[PDB]
Amino acid sequence: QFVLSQPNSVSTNLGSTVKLSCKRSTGNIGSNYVSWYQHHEGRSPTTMIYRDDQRPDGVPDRFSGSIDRSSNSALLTIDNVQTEDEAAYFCHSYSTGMYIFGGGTKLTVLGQPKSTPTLTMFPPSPEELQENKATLVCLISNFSPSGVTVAWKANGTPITQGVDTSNPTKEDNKYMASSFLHLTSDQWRSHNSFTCQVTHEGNTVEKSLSPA
Amino acid sequence: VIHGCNFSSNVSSKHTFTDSLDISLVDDSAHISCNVHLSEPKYNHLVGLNCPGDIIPDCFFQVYQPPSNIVYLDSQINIGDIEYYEDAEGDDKIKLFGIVGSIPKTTSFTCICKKDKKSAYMTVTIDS
Amino acid sequence: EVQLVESGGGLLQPGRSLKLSCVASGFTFNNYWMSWIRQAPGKGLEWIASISNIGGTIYYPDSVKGRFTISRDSAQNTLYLQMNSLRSEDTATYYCTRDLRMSDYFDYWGQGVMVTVSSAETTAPSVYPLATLGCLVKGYFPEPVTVTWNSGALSSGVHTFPAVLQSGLYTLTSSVTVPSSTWPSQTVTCNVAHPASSTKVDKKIVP
Repeated sequence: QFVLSQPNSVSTNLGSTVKLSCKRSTGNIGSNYVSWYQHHEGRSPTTMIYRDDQRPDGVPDRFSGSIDRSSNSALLTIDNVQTEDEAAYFCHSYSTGMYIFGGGTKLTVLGQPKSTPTLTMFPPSPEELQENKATLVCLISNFSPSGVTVAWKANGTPITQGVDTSNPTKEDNKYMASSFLHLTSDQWRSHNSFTCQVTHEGNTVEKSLSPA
Repeated sequence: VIHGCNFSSNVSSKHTFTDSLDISLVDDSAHISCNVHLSEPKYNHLVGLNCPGDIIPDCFFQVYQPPSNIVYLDSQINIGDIEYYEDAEGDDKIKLFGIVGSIPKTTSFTCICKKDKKSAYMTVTIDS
Repeated sequence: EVQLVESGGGLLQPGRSLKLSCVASGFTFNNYWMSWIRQAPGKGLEWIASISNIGGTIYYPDSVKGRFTISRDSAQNTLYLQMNSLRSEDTATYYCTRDLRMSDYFDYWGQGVMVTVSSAETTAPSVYPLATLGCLVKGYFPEPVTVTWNSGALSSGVHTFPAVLQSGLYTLTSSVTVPSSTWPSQTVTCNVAHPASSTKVDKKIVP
């Protein structure tokens, strides 16, 4: 058995050439057929490349499949990328009894310029504190692309227990996301620092909240 | 003994075929042929196939005509007492059929065995 | 044309079994291999089961062997997937695929059936005020739940954020950006509607 590794996300501008790799763990990638599929958000996948390089009728000629034996990988080349190409791409290979898929690559077409997120913090409600429960809210908006990783820090230390974050969805013109932090009533007022960190495109935006 | 074709490379097996060709040693995209010919008045033979990978189609119940359409053996050979057997030795798949009696007309069919990109098909011909 | 219409899923408690069906049309049913593909939220595509033209060869990975069972019926031209003892990690979208064996790829894909496994209960939400003003909807099930400001007084300026599972229960927030001379000079109301429990909760935000 083998594992097909793929990058999580790649960003390319409109009208340029993009190449998506697909490296194999064990065994030569040329020995087994490689397939490429496009999966859009909220829709069924469609076959893009069926053999190593052959594409079926209905796929634009701008899509091409190739095999790079030097690095034991499979390349999906897209020339003159359009806005309709913003979707996930999956690499597949069969090997006698098992159909191994890839991790998946979220292709993001860069049409709108770069934007940095704007954070809105919300402390626990007074009715929730009367209920002896703490829920901190962190709203993130006005950011493109959707590549965003959030985190929470309590007095500078990264707190992992009780973190629930949704995914960026299309609102206004750029993506939009929310995050929530669970905390005990007494554990919230114990320490006077709670920061919501958002890492997007290298910018690590931070916003704090204090029970004072 | 089985009057069939063996494409597996496992040296230890409880089945013994009349013809064995290791498919793992041949070139990619190359095709191996393994013809079988039966020409006796009355048959009591067991004809089969040992494939180290996948079999196209589900063979010996449905067969491939000598791209082409898939037909069913019971109507091609035209006799309703054809018996079928199967076995699995790890990744190797053994599919067999036993035939008893005569046949009204000479017939032929084909079955493909594919492992990775290598593919090899065996043909069976029974003359009345 | 070729169509793979799949159905037979939904929400159910863990431990119960469920049989998905996929009726195939537009091609000779007993002449092509078929398979089931699973996609979990955030885990990608995962193959789970595969059956041959007439069941001569059956394939499962070492992760769901014995628990799942793929089946085929020619008289109905239907591909079945019996999932027994459903677990929480089985919640995903399932597709049925017609693949071509001689080329090692899935030619046609199905429609898509969502299967959700949870011990959760249909309970009413809890509304909290957040002081841009916010209304927090915590611990509710099932979807959908809507939050309108002042019973739909102003349309522009309201932004409702998607929900996220915290402890097997959805939770979201709805925010609005207000000028200086409006709040707290004007009384602000938040109407949260949940149709499953038929609950309408009205809250206010005052510091």
